[PDB]
Amino acid sequence: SHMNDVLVDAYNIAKDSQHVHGVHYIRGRNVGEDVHLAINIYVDADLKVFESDLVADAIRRKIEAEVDHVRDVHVGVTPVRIA
Amino acid sequence: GSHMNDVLVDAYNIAKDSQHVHGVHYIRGRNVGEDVHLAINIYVDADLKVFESDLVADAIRRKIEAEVDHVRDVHVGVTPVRIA
Repeated sequence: SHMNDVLVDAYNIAKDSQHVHGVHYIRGRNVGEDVHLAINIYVDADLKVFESDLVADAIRRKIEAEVDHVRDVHVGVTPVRIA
Repeated sequence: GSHMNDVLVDAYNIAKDSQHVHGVHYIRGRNVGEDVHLAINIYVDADLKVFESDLVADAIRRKIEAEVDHVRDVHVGVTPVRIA
Protein backbone atom coordinates (compact mmCIF):
# COMPACT_ATOMS: atom_id res chain seq x y z
CA SER A 1 0.00 0.00 0.00
CA HIS A 2 2.92 2.33 0.46
CA MET A 3 3.94 2.50 -3.23
CA ASN A 4 1.48 5.28 -4.00
CA ASP A 5 2.77 7.59 -1.23
CA VAL A 6 6.39 6.78 -1.97
CA LEU A 7 6.13 7.56 -5.69
CA VAL A 8 4.17 10.80 -5.27
CA ASP A 9 6.31 12.17 -2.44
CA ALA A 10 9.59 11.26 -4.12
CA TYR A 11 8.56 12.67 -7.51
CA ASN A 12 7.45 15.92 -5.84
CA ILE A 13 10.81 16.24 -4.06
CA ALA A 14 12.83 15.58 -7.22
CA LYS A 15 10.81 17.75 -9.60
CA ASP A 16 11.38 20.95 -7.62
CA SER A 17 14.99 20.45 -6.62
CA GLN A 18 17.70 22.87 -7.81
CA HIS A 19 18.97 22.28 -11.36
CA VAL A 20 16.27 19.77 -12.23
CA HIS A 21 14.94 20.55 -15.72
CA GLY A 22 12.28 17.88 -15.21
CA VAL A 23 12.00 14.28 -14.09
CA HIS A 24 12.92 11.81 -16.81
CA TYR A 25 11.70 8.60 -15.13
CA ILE A 26 10.69 7.10 -11.83
CA ARG A 27 10.60 3.38 -10.90
CA GLY A 28 9.25 1.74 -7.74
CA ARG A 29 9.82 -1.93 -6.90
CA ASN A 30 8.10 -3.69 -4.04
CA VAL A 31 10.46 -5.90 -2.04
CA GLY A 32 8.39 -7.37 0.82
CA GLU A 33 7.20 -4.31 2.83
CA ASP A 34 9.97 -2.14 1.39
CA VAL A 35 9.90 0.01 -1.74
CA HIS A 36 13.12 0.36 -3.74
CA LEU A 37 13.11 3.57 -5.74
CA ALA A 38 15.09 4.77 -8.82
CA ILE A 39 14.64 8.25 -10.16
CA ASN A 40 16.39 9.88 -13.12
CA ILE A 41 16.40 13.71 -13.50
CA TYR A 42 17.10 15.84 -16.57
CA VAL A 43 19.93 18.30 -15.90
CA ASP A 44 21.72 20.85 -18.06
CA ALA A 45 24.28 19.02 -20.28
CA ASP A 46 26.80 21.81 -19.61
CA LEU A 47 26.71 21.75 -15.77
CA LYS A 48 29.88 20.38 -14.24
CA VAL A 49 29.65 16.77 -13.09
CA PHE A 50 30.54 17.86 -9.53
CA GLU A 51 27.42 20.02 -9.56
CA SER A 52 25.08 17.36 -11.01
CA ASP A 53 26.48 14.87 -8.50
CA LEU A 54 25.67 17.23 -5.60
CA VAL A 55 22.10 17.62 -6.92
CA ALA A 56 21.62 13.84 -7.16
CA ASP A 57 23.01 13.33 -3.67
CA ALA A 58 20.81 16.08 -2.18
CA ILE A 59 17.67 14.57 -3.76
CA ARG A 60 18.62 11.14 -2.46
CA ARG A 61 19.23 12.49 1.05
CA LYS A 62 15.95 14.40 1.10
CA ILE A 63 13.86 11.45 -0.16
CA GLU A 64 15.52 9.16 2.42
CA ALA A 65 14.85 11.69 5.17
CA GLU A 66 11.26 12.56 4.33
CA VAL A 67 9.60 9.61 2.58
CA ASP A 68 8.38 6.66 4.67
CA HIS A 69 8.81 3.04 3.54
CA VAL A 70 11.48 3.70 1.00
CA ARG A 71 14.53 1.61 1.44
CA ASP A 72 17.06 2.02 -1.31
CA VAL A 73 17.04 5.19 -3.32
CA HIS A 74 19.04 5.77 -6.48
CA VAL A 75 19.07 9.13 -8.28
CA GLY A 76 20.59 9.22 -11.80
CA VAL A 77 21.00 12.09 -14.22
CA THR A 78 20.27 12.44 -17.91
CA PRO A 79 21.89 15.40 -19.70
CA VAL A 80 19.69 17.74 -21.75
CA ARG A 81 20.65 20.60 -24.06
CA ILE A 82 18.91 23.72 -22.76
CA ALA A 83 17.45 26.08 -25.39
CA GLY B 1 2.98 20.56 -16.05
CA SER B 2 3.36 16.96 -15.03
CA HIS B 3 0.66 14.26 -14.85
CA MET B 4 3.03 11.56 -13.53
CA ASN B 5 1.60 11.44 -9.98
CA ASP B 6 -1.99 10.74 -11.09
CA VAL B 7 -0.86 8.25 -13.76
CA LEU B 8 1.20 6.19 -11.38
CA VAL B 9 -1.33 6.06 -8.56
CA ASP B 10 -4.33 5.25 -10.77
CA ALA B 11 -2.49 2.64 -12.80
CA TYR B 12 -0.99 0.93 -9.72
CA ASN B 13 -4.46 0.72 -8.17
CA ILE B 14 -6.00 -0.85 -11.31
CA ALA B 15 -3.24 -3.46 -11.53
CA LYS B 16 -3.19 -4.30 -7.82
CA ASP B 17 -6.94 -5.03 -7.61
CA SER B 18 -7.17 -7.16 -10.84
CA GLN B 19 -8.00 -10.88 -10.95
CA HIS B 20 -5.00 -13.27 -10.60
CA VAL B 21 -2.63 -10.51 -9.41
CA HIS B 22 -0.66 -11.58 -6.33
CA GLY B 23 0.73 -8.05 -6.02
CA VAL B 24 2.53 -5.46 -8.14
CA HIS B 25 6.23 -6.21 -8.62
CA TYR B 26 7.29 -2.90 -10.15
CA ILE B 27 5.98 0.21 -11.83
CA ARG B 28 7.87 2.67 -14.05
CA GLY B 29 6.75 6.01 -15.46
CA ARG B 30 8.73 7.94 -18.06
CA ASN B 31 8.04 11.50 -19.15
CA VAL B 32 8.36 11.87 -22.93
CA GLY B 33 7.69 15.49 -23.79
CA GLU B 34 4.10 16.14 -22.67
CA ASP B 35 3.31 12.35 -22.60
CA VAL B 36 3.75 9.66 -19.82
CA HIS B 37 4.83 6.13 -20.84
CA LEU B 38 4.08 3.40 -18.30
CA ALA B 39 5.47 -0.12 -17.62
CA ILE B 40 3.96 -2.27 -14.90
CA ASN B 41 4.90 -5.80 -13.84
CA ILE B 42 2.54 -7.97 -11.82
CA TYR B 43 3.23 -11.05 -9.74
CA VAL B 44 1.11 -14.04 -10.80
CA ASP B 45 0.98 -17.75 -9.82
CA ALA B 46 3.91 -19.64 -11.42
CA ASP B 47 1.44 -22.29 -12.60
CA LEU B 48 -0.94 -19.96 -14.49
CA LYS B 49 -0.93 -20.88 -18.18
CA VAL B 50 0.58 -18.44 -20.68
CA PHE B 51 -2.85 -17.99 -22.32
CA GLU B 52 -4.30 -16.93 -18.96
CA SER B 53 -1.49 -14.61 -17.96
CA ASP B 54 -1.73 -13.01 -21.46
CA LEU B 55 -5.48 -12.32 -20.90
CA VAL B 56 -4.78 -10.78 -17.44
CA ALA B 57 -2.02 -8.53 -18.74
CA ASP B 58 -4.15 -7.45 -21.72
CA ALA B 59 -7.17 -6.65 -19.53
CA ILE B 60 -5.07 -4.51 -17.14
CA ARG B 61 -3.52 -2.72 -20.12
CA ARG B 62 -6.95 -2.01 -21.66
CA LYS B 63 -8.37 -0.71 -18.39
CA ILE B 64 -5.43 1.59 -17.71
CA GLU B 65 -5.62 2.94 -21.28
CA ALA B 66 -9.35 3.52 -20.91
CA GLU B 67 -9.37 5.09 -17.40
CA VAL B 68 -6.09 6.82 -16.81
CA ASP B 69 -5.67 10.23 -18.40
CA HIS B 70 -2.37 11.32 -19.92
CA VAL B 71 -0.89 7.93 -20.25
CA ARG B 72 0.31 7.20 -23.74
CA ASP B 73 1.96 3.79 -24.07
CA VAL B 74 1.21 1.08 -21.51
CA HIS B 75 3.12 -2.18 -21.13
CA VAL B 76 2.04 -4.87 -18.63
CA GLY B 77 4.47 -7.75 -17.89
CA VAL B 78 4.26 -10.67 -15.48
CA THR B 79 6.58 -12.25 -12.98
CA PRO B 80 5.91 -15.79 -11.77
CA VAL B 81 5.80 -16.61 -8.08
CA ARG B 82 5.90 -20.08 -6.62
CA ILE B 83 4.97 -19.85 -2.94
CA ALA B 84 5.41 -23.58 -2.17
